[PDB]
Amino acid sequence: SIVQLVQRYRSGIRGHMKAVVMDLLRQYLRVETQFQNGHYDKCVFALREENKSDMNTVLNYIFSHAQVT
Amino acid sequence: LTEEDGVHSVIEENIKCISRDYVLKQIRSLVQANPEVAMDSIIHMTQHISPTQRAEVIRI
Repeated sequence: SIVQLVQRYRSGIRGHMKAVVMDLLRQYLRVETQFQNGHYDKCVFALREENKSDMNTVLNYIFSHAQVT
Repeated sequence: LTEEDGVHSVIEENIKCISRDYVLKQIRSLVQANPEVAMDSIIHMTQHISPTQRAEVIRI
């Protein structure tokens, strides 16, 4: 719990205030790099296949990329 | 260890940062024993981004 206190704050407010916004941007990125790599249709089947087992997570996936612009 | 001159991890930035941070405290620490060197050090110290850096002291 103490190493987790420092884990909020080990690189100071500054690495983290970077890191966190940096992570979410990479969050946008990972999703949207697999999203567009050729064209939407053929790619969605590649989207379909990374997490075949469950589809509740998928609904947020499909929902996210609707307003890319 | 293996990837020399590769991409660095999060902590790698931190380890350089403590090393970088540690050198910085020494100059601060160095003036404490010998504050008279501070003033003369500035002309020499300013050789980087010098006009902005002289300005910052004047603002403060």
